[PDB]
Amino acid sequence: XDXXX
Amino acid sequence: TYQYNMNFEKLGKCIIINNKNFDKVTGMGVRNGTDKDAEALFKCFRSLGFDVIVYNDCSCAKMQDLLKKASEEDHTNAACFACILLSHGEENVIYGKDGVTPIKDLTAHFRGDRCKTLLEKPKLFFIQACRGTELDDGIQKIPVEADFLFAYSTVPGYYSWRSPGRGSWFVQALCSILEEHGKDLEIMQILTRVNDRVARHFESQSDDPHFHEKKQIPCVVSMLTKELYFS
Repeated sequence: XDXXX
Repeated sequence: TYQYNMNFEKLGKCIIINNKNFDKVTGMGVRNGTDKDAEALFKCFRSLGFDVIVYNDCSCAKMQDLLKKASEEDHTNAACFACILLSHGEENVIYGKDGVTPIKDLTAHFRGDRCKTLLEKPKLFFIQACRGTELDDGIQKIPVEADFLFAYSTVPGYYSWRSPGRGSWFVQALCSILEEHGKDLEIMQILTRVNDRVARHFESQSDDPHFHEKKQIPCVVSMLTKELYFS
């Protein structure tokens, strides 16, 4: 959730 | 004399590829926050004077076909061209919803020998995607490849951070700087200020110490031969 690509 | 000619009917076309949802076979989660990014981008680039079209959840074949057709259009009355890629990524490669495709294969369609109507005109590519798996811990006749510019969200090998609630760092910084100075600054000044903003204003927060207090620095690759203003 709360993270990158 | 040292600037790109902006004396055309239209500024140009801006293609925004917003990949949020991905096939299960790719094993990648939903890119929450990318819609905020895409909308902000659409407004900023519309404000600059672009004719912006947003495509969502595209496949590799779809992205290739898109940029192909765009390369085959008539940009005679266009000052420039712009493409934005919002997706998952690895080094030299970007994700469609089906899988992966090489970025160079996306941008090659607009090469001088392939897109004659954009000859001597700037081709801009903004890529919000990861370029590897490494982390920043921080500390306290004319060439066919000419007139290209790539604005990557991060340096090769490193991650590109994205806040599900606020959007990705690079895109939101870029959008702010474009809101304020998009028309009175040269493109490299803008992207430099974007570098500064992303570098300083951001520090990741996570319960996993592996992703706690981490940093990011964007990357600009310029093959431009003139200065670029959007006015």
